[PDB]
Amino acid sequence: GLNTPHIIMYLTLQLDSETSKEEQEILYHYPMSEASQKLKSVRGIFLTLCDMLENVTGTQVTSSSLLLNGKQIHVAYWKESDKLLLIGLPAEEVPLPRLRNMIENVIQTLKFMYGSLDSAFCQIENVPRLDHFFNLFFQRALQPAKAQQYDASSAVLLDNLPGVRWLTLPLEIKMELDMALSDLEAYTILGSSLFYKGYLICSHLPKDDLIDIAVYCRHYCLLPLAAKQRIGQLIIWREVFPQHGRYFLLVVGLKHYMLCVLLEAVYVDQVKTTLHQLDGVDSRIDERLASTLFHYVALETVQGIFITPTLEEVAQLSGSIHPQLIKNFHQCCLSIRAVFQQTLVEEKKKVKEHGVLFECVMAYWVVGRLFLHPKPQELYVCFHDSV
Amino acid sequence: GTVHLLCLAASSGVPLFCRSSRGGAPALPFSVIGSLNGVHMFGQNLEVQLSSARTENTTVVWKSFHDSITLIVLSSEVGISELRLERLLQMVFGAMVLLVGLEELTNIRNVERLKKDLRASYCLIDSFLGDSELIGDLTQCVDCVIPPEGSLLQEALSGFAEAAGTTFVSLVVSGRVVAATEGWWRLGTPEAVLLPWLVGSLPPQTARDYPVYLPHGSPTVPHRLLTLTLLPSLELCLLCGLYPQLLERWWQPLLDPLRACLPLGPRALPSGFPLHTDILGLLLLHLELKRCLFTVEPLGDKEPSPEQRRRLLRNFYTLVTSTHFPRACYLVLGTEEPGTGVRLVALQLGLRRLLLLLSPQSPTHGLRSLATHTLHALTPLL
Repeated sequence: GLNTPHIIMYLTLQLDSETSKEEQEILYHYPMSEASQKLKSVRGIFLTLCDMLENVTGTQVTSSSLLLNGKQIHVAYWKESDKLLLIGLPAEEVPLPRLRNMIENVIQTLKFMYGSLDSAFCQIENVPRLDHFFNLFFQRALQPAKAQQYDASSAVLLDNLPGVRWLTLPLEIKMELDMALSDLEAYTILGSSLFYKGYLICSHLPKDDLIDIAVYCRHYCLLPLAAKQRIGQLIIWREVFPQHGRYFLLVVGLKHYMLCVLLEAVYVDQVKTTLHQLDGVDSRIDERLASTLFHYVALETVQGIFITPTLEEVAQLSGSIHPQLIKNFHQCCLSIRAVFQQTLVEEKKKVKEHGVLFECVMAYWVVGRLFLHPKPQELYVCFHDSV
Repeated sequence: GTVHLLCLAASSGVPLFCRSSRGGAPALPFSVIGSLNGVHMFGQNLEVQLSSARTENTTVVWKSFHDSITLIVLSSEVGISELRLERLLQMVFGAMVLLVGLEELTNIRNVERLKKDLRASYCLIDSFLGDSELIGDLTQCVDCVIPPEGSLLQEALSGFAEAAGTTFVSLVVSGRVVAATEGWWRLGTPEAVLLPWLVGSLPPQTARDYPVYLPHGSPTVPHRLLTLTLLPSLELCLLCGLYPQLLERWWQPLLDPLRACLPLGPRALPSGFPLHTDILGLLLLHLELKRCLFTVEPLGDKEPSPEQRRRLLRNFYTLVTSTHFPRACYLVLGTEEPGTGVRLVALQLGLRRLLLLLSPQSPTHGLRSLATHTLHALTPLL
């Protein structure tokens, strides 16, 4: 990752100043290192290509593929208003559909943070914050590291999905959680979403807002997984703009709970009291988490959640080549998502039972199924050829 | 479905031609082509290639060949893939080499004469751009048709080759080769696809003598190619480094088998071949033998348009080249309403990759077993 080139850049499109210095063009540029000086120099072709293809083609540039020094580099564009935002990473680690999903998430998160991304980048005070966020994001994209690898192995697709890791809730615990959340609601609370061990254990938030908050947490290290060390006292109280006056994101992480609230224009004390009485629910959920479809990535896009076997399950399901089986699943799911993504573009403008088979000795037969007429959903399955 | 191809003088920075196939084969500002030339050159100086700059509606691919020629494509095709464009540029450069050669293409730059030499290439280029009936332009494999179980055809081809004193003699139909000399088979893959394609693209004449420069055989030695039209849509290719009568010496007693394989051009399958009723498309690929058997019409009931079936198979191949390169695939597609669409299957086994289009009612459970049975049936054929 350190050696591979990677750039985030914010040149000013349609610049009309004869001072062609890099500062005049570039408004923000996080790396500013050896791995990015090349792209900083070659920004001219990016600008010229973007404007020319905007001219000839009714649509703007979404992706340019440059074979730089013998290695492939995908750069994703974004033209909004006299401004252009470019993200370039090597292909051999992040494929192009993953890069497009990643730029979509990045733009969404920036708009979430500082509203108009133009004001996000023009300001100088927030530059250290943007640099830290982009450092973490680039590290996530290029360095999967830093049972500890299953989450990293699957994050190729889990970050791609427009959903959130959801846990099959027992009904009694479900109503207990709903009662607790209602008590918490009883500024202005616009909903909430409680997570356990990184699993979305309850969600009263609207789907778009919940997705925005979850991806904001994912871009950081807030959301844990694999039952990490109990979150001590991390409380975040920030301003946000979830495409809807002044809005605040609150989030308290105590023990394994990762509770979040959205507020509209002292609440930490009441939410702490609310989660304090939730001292028995974790016990009731521990053994539930503990307790031939070898792997399913069943999704619910309308709800914004998806269900996959827990890490304890895959540890129980660990077999001869299962550690390789899961990663093979998760890299093929990217291609399945790519074709389904083309189909989704076709659907939102106004294919369905894709599958492959592997033998790198058991017939994995990973298959992606799409549902559109009912509540739209995706189902990625494994099964031996016998079944 | 609009494609705008461009060839440019790389070092000179002057347009060479702008063959386009927008809305079909019948079909640009100087400033815009200068702009793409400028961005390509800026990439070249900065030692960074420009493989693709795909937009939402279009997709482009540059190719700097021998640092002397520059190739651009503007493909607004729905579901266009990078591999299809890369193959198209590679093979169109192969065509340009065939029509002119290494010289006058690299090194020496003809400012205005090269226009005159390239004037002849336009027919082959726009045949390439249009939705032809062959796949050699995509799969890089020569399009073949199984002969009607006759070795006498190969024996007579060898006899004709001996009589004409040439090791490159091949009987080609509708652009698909049905018989060839061993030298023709061993001949390099880009020109192997090109030569039958050029013959098919050429208008039918009694006999044609044309100069060709083999991209791998002889880019500098101007080989001569003779097309002998025994009957329309079938030709004899005689490729040598001048007035043979041997066509009636050898092919006259071979008239009956030749008439038997005459309709096999579009058929690309032996008459009465046992195949599963669900099969609506065969695209057998033998990469070891560098051949492809492409049957598009085993049934004209569902998806009656053969053009639609060919486009579907080509898109499936462009999607499976990324996956494949025991392993199999299936990409059931179409409208979300049940009983519509198609089922596309892929199998790879011993360099014998095969694509199967199936009926919309074809069951999805036994798709792999169906593919294995089809591959076993077609194994002796190719």
